[PDB]
Amino acid sequence: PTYGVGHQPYRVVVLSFELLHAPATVCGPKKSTNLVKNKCVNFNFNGLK
Amino acid sequence: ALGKLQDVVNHNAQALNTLVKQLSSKFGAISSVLNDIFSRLDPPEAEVQ
Amino acid sequence: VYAWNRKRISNCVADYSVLYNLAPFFTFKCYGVSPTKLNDLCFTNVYADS
Repeated sequence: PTYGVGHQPYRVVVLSFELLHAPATVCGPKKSTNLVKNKCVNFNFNGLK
Repeated sequence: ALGKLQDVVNHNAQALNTLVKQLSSKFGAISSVLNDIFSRLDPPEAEVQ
Repeated sequence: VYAWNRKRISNCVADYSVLYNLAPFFTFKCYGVSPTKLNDLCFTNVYADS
């Protein structure tokens, strides 16, 4: 503890993710709405928008 | 000798196909999809890609 | 340092806004940026090391 600035312990957590190569096992917080057919609409399918 | 006429058709078809294939090129960017870059990269640095 | 304790996280909803407010973290970096909008993007094969 004396060596304050120099060698005080830092904890580092690193997370890695792969981008939309397949169905996403993990997802962020976002709501889902009913789909519409035969309509010119914006779509955001599992991150593919 | 109709290949002379055919070659005119094929060259235009080939050139158009080459143009279409060029879209998949990343050109040194993260990905070749315009939408995916914007959701993946914030506006302050997305314009670079 | 030797262990590189790693976790294979899958099949859950991940919210990172918890991390930002947590334990007044004094440094972070993404190398893929968009820290605010990581929450919108779904992910495949999330693998975190500590």
